[PDB]
Amino acid sequence: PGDQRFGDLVFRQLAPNVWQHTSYLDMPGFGAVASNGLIVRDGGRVLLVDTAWTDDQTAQILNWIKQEINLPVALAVVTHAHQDKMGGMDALHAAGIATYANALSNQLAPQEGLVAAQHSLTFAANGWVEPATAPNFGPLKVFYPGPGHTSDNITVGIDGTDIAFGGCLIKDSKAKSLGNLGDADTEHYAASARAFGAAFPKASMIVMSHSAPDSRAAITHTARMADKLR
Ligand SMILES: [Zn+2]
Ligand SMILES: [Zn+2]
Repeated sequence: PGDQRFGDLVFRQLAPNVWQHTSYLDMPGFGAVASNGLIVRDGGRVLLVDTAWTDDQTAQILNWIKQEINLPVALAVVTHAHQDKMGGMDALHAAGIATYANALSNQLAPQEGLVAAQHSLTFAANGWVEPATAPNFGPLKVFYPGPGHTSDNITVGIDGTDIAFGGCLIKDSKAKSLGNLGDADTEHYAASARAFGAAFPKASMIVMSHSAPDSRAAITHTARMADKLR
C-alpha cells in the first residue's frame, strides 16, 4: 500500500512530513533483507534517520529527496553500528551532511568496518539525549532505551506525529524471531523494549528496521519474546 519505487529502493509516506525508506541486501540462507529508516521534513530542511545498507543506496535516498522534496538534508542520525544503519555514511559525508550517533556507536564503528558519525550523542539516566549534544534536531526526540538489539541502539520519536521509530530493537506484532541477536544484550532486552514504549506512550504507529509499520502491539510482542531470552 502506497509504496513508491525509486531505483532499487522503496519509499512510503507515513505522515504529511514523514516517509519510510527501504533498501535491500542479499544474505546467505536468507535472501534479500529489507532495512527501513526515515525521512522527515522539518520546515525548510530534511532530517534523515539511518542510512541504507550501502553508499550507493544511500546516494539514491538523497536523489529521491532531491526529486520529491528538494530541500537540504540538514543532518542524519544513525541508530547503531551495524551495516543496515551506518553502511552509507561516506555518501552522507560526501554530500556535506552532518552526522550524529550514540558515542558508543562511534567507538565501535571502525572495528565493525563502518565509518563513524561526525558527532557523538550522549544520554541522561532517564534515557533522553542530552539536548546540547543534539543541536537542531527539530522534532526528532532521541531516546536510549537501554541495551537490547545492541549495546548502542537508540530510538527516535517525531514531535507533531503519532510515530515512534524502534530501529532494530522492535519487531512487528507477528514477528517469528528477534532477528540477529549476535550483538544483543539478552538480559536487558525486554526492559529496553518496554522503556521504548514508555518513552513514546502516545505513539500509535511504531516504525521498525525490519518490518512494516505496526501498532503498539509490536512493542508488547517484542518485549514478550525478549522475556524468553533472560
Ligand atoms: Zn543491528
Ligand atoms: Zn538490523
